[PDB]
Amino acid sequence: HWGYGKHNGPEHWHKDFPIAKGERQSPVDIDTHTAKYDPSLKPLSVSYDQATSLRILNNGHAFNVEFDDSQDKAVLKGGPLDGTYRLIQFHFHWGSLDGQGSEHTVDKKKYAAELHLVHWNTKYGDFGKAVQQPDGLAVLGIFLKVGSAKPGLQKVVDVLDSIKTKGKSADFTNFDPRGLLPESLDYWTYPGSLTTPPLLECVTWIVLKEPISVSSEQVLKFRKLNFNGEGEPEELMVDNWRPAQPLKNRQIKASFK
Ligand SMILES: COc1ccc(N(C(=O)CCl)[C@H](C(=O)NCCc2ccc(S(N)(=O)=O)cc2)c2cccs2)cc1Cl
Ligand SMILES: [Zn+2]
Repeated sequence: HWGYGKHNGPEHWHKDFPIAKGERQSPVDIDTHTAKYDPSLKPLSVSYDQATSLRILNNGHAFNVEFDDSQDKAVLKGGPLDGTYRLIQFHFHWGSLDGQGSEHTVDKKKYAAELHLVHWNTKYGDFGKAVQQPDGLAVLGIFLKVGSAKPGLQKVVDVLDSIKTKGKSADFTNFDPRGLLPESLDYWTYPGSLTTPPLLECVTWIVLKEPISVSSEQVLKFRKLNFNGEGEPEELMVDNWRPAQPLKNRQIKASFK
């Protein structure tokens, strides 16, 4: 099955998922001198005060922090979006070394990691229906650079020992995702895809300009996770990122001058 190795990594995915070579694939390079300020973009609304986290799961690719999405409790609205998008999960992509790990790049710069807060359009009723629509998902992407610790990340770091291997989960209640955001909500936006199989072209991407800082100790703990199951040979969960895909007939819009 698919992964990030030499034998099952991003250059192989097109054989099982031919949309890998499609017209609106993600991630992409954000060329800051080509992206155009769009004064018609509305302010982004991130409403996470009633977020109900549930669980954290090692899925063999990354780890997901899952939320209750049965009501409008943590939602993303405004910006380029029409309607209301419910938070279902967040996860990260990261590298083996601090000079790689992000999926999006900025003027070809790679960040140490990238956080994806995944939301689905409530007009489609559930997540499985939303991924079949061109406007089904909105993913908020936040870059991570290594520097000072991110206090709001530490509860995540401290449970990773308990979900080391594929298929392990742990209770993860009362986690506040607001602690993962930078100060500014300035962003770039473009139409794209899931960055993993099944690579469906269902995402409005919203990528924040301001990175968050995390500590060397925090990212080191990400890199101690395993892709393998318990009782299988250890393979460190590192370099779980897809590289930049062709932009094709797409415009990246900036929310800021
Ligand atoms: C609250 O209820 C839940 C929350 C999550 C789940 N899911 C899980 O896999 C369990 Cl963690 C999945 C899930 O989160 N799949 C992710 C597919 C995806 C790939 C890539 C990207 S990227 N890199 O941002 O482009 C985003 C999204 C699913 C959601 C619905 C059915 S299966 C399940 C429940 Cl019912
Ligand atoms: Zn992702």
